Amino acid sequence: RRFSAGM
Amino acid sequence: RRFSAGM
Amino acid sequence: GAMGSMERASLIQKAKLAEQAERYEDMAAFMKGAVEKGEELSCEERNLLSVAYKNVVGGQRAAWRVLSSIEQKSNEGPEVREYREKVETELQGVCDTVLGLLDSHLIKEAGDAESRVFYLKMKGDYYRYLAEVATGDDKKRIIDSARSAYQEAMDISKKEMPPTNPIRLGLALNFSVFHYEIANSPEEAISLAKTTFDEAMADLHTLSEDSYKDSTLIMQLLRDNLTLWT
Amino acid sequence: GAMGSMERASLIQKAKLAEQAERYEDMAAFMKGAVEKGEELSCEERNLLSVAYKNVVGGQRAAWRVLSSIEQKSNEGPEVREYREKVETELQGVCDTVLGLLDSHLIKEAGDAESRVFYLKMKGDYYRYLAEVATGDDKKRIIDSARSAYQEAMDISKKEMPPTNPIRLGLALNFSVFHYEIANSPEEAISLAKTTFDEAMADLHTLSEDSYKDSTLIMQLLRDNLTLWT
Ligand SMILES: N=C(N)c1cc(-c2ccccc2)c(CNC(=O)c2cccc3c2OCC3)s1
Ligand SMILES: N=C(N)c1cc(-c2ccccc2)c(CNC(=O)c2cccc3c2OCC3)s1
Ligand SMILES: [Cl-]
Ligand SMILES: [Cl-]
Repeated sequence: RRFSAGM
Repeated sequence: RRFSAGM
Repeated sequence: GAMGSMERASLIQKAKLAEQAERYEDMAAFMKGAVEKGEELSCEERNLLSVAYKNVVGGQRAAWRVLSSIEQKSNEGPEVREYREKVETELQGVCDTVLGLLDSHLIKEAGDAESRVFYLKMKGDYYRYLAEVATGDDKKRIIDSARSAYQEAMDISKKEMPPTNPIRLGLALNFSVFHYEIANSPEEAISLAKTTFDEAMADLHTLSEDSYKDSTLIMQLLRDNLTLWT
Repeated sequence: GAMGSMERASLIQKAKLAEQAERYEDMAAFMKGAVEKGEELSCEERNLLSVAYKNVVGGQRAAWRVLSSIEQKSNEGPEVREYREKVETELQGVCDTVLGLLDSHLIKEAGDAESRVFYLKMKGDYYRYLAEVATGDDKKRIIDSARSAYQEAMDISKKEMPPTNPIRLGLALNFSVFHYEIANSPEEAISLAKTTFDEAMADLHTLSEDSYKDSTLIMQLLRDNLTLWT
């Protein structure tokens, strides 16, 4: 699963 | 930490 | 109850969905609604009830322990105490809700050993969670209420269930934790864990491969506690 | 607001406690109360706001995806759709609350680049979460609202912040995810991630060891997405 900033 | 049944 | 307009079967279906979604507060609300329909619960339904509230109260207990430790360190403004109290009050409310479901009217309608022992173990468990945070005039009575529920469950389970029964094993495990850290009876805790483990061991030969896996999983928790305690 | 009677400083202190206790709904309620006091937020306070709502909405999004998948499989009674709708509605309510805090009045009072870019990124993020579940007459407008907030944040960050700034990097990361999976613009997503990574690389030499660690942590997320996408 792709990363976004909060993760 | 000791185990109880639910864990 | 906010779940009074939903069908029993839909509440059970949605509890299973909420478990898959890791939405345990929803799961508990759905299972509370199912209980309040007034019918007895099946084995599977009892497990859904147990899993839901175990996860809800488990998050609260873990938070309470973090906050209590911080509070203790700070006693070696009012905000830490206030927030620990807030979490504690919410936790007590959950325990009171569960105990209310057991008293109105799950236990009195439970005649079979598997259901009656399950519910009496749960009653002991939720009085034990109340005892973990108790400090005032009623703490001794809270402790004795947990003990009394566990004891009745033990008496039935010893008469009516084989020593490898997973409900019997989980009951003994939790009663042993009660002895160790609530009742300040570590020797009783160790003796119960050892006797439970040894009598289950000697009964494993009667089991199917699946039952064997079920029982030995819980036996391993007994063993791990004995290793921590000795 | 239920937090109107609590001091601002106590709300911030309790938000930090709730983070330590992993009580993120409480954390968000405390930070909402702090915002509603009407003062601007510090860097640390902005991060507490962001962490609290990220964890709340993150649990809801993860649950929604589980339920949506189950619902899809079941279309290859009404309970699955109903429960997915319940979670979706709760999620939308959280996004609306956050967007309401940004519009009343965090963004208009934010003059510094670090605060204005932080809040505009958040506005893009929460419209993006709305877009993840959107299907009706307003989905295109929801998508354009996310794009518009991200774009203004990008314009400011490029003028006012170095290419290694962690807020700038996290903004570009999330705008690139927006392009990839919301706007159906995977080439734009890849181009933005690569250009952001390369320009940050060339600026690392200006940084302290601590800042270097901060920036390269987020660069690694850009790289990992590029590896997934190419
Ligand atoms: N939804 C859930 N979480 C469950 C649904 C059912 C279920 C019950 C009957 C019929 C169908 C399903 C569960 C049954 N018990 C366990 O998993 C479990 C836990 C601890 C120890 C043991 C266990 O099994 C026996 C040994 S758990
Ligand atoms: N309570 C919390 N969770 C935090 C408190 C503070 C804080 C801020 C200012 C002063 C004191 C504390 C935080 C600061 N930023 C991060 O951690 C962070 C996250 C992503 C990327 C980067 C980050 O740092 C710069 C690079 S996070
Ligand atoms: Cl509080
Ligand atoms: Cl529902």
